Amino acid sequence: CGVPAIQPVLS
Amino acid sequence: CGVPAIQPVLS
Amino acid sequence: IVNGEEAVPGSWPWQVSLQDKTGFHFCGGSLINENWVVTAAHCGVTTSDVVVAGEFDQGSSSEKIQKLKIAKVFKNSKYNSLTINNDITLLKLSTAASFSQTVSAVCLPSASDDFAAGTTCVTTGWGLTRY
Amino acid sequence: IVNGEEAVPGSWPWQVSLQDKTGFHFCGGSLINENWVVTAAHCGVTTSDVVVAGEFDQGSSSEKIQKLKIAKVFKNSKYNSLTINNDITLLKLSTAASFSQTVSAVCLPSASDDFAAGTTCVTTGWGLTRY
Amino acid sequence: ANTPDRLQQASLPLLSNTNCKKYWGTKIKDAMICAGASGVSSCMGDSGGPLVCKKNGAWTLVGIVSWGSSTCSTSTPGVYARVTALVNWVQQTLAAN
Amino acid sequence: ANTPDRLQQASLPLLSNTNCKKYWGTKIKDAMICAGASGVSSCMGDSGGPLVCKKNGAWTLVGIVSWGSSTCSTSTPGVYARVTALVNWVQQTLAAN
Amino acid sequence: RPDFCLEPPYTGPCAARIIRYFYNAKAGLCQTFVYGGCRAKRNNFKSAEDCMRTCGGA
Amino acid sequence: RPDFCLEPPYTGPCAARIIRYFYNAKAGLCQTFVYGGCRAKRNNFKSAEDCMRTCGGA
Repeated sequence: CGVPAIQPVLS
Repeated sequence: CGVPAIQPVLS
Repeated sequence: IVNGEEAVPGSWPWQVSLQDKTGFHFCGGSLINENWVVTAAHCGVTTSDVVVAGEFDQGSSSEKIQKLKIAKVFKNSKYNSLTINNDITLLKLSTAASFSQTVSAVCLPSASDDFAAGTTCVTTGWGLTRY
Repeated sequence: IVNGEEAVPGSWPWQVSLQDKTGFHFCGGSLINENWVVTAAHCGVTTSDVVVAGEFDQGSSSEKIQKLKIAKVFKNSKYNSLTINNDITLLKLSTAASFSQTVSAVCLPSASDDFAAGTTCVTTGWGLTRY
Repeated sequence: ANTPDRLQQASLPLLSNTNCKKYWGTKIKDAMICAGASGVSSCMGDSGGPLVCKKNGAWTLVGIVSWGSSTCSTSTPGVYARVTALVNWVQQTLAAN
Repeated sequence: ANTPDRLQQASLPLLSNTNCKKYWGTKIKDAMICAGASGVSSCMGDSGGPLVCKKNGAWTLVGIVSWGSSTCSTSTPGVYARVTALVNWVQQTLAAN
Repeated sequence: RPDFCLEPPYTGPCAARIIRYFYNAKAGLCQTFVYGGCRAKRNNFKSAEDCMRTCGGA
Repeated sequence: RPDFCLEPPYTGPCAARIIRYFYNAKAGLCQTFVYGGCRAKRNNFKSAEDCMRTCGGA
């Protein structure tokens, strides 16, 4: 859980 | 028919 | 009616209000006898709608009105929903109106009757007074 | 979210859209495993609503999503509809979500976890960007 | 806006088909009759109600409110279902039911 | 007036209960947690979605979007259901169903 | 009709996007609006029919 | 969605007062309006559900 396969990008 | 018991009043 | 005036209460005793089951007024109509109302075909009346007779002030809860169920709707089969020609429907009431000081019928013409251009006539209703 | 920014597509794969039967989005939620979504009690979800998983662009008719029926709604019986306290509901899916690159679960904390004031966290959703 | 609570009335003249067609042209069909363009107008909520004229002391249904200006202009003809063209159908419907 | 088509995100800080109560006072109850007042705001359509924080590298559900400013002001605290106060209920419900 | 029928629609503090109906006395009928999900006022109905039965004509 | 979903509601020339639904693309949902009873345009529905199934998201 809690580990996205596509990483988020946050400014 | 066509004769109202309360007569209409029209300007 | 835009730029009309308030009627004397009860003085147009054939005028009915066609309402949905919550009491919302969507069209007028005219009693032509104790069991029948004439109205427009485009009003789209169904047997779930009701005929309210004897009304003057739709905002008065205490007025003595007759709410009449509709047994059957007879839309003129020649009503043309593109040109609006033949715009007439008859409503057969499931219970007769009780005629009285404020509820009674309008007369119907003969098919050959002439009503001359320029004749002063009258129309009535609860439509908008300002668009 | 006001003054947020567009997410990288698929990068919040537990984020679901709760929609009515016509496709209207009314709330978000989070997958916690293949069979269960957590959301707010005040969202008022029923078994007529649907969980949409895998979505990014709700205006893209061609995006590949999972439209999942809800078998049972578990509103926390302590939800206080006056104070809004205990604002949580669980949705049990009638068919499991199929986990993938764009669909997977968020972790849940332990009841004793401390998340310190000032921690930078993230929230996501399709709510208004301007009130 | 909203409709008046209290029933309204207006006096207005019947128009010849020729004068009515001066505004509406070929939209005027054989079971329509025009009235007004005289400073009053039927408007939303009036449909299906009466247009009555006197005939020998009694009010007689000559038109049924039907259609007109889409802003209820008082200087254009209102159009009504022409009862004389439709009353044979009325009587036949009553007799069969 | 209408929602964005595409999923949005915002970073924002958790607030202490004391600092959250400086604005919301006694409306802040024991299963609520505050975050934001930092130039972003949850708003209509976000409810029920996540507020996540990292725990040992994994994103963990700390809040559920719940309520806040009724114009979604970005300078007041957003209020979220506090998942640590509710997760025993979550686990019990799963275990029984 | 009840005076609560004359009040403007109330979205409230919660952040949902729930379609509800309110009576609009200037127009004379019920209209949709978006409700936030909590703290509803009384001019807030789940169907147009409920709304018109309760507030019609106010 | 169909472009007719983006057109303003059309009351038309007839003089009835009939409650119908139209999709309001600025708001993102269907709203009531008063229809005159003839010459309906296509963004004109007898229920909110019909309207949202046909135009929702336009």
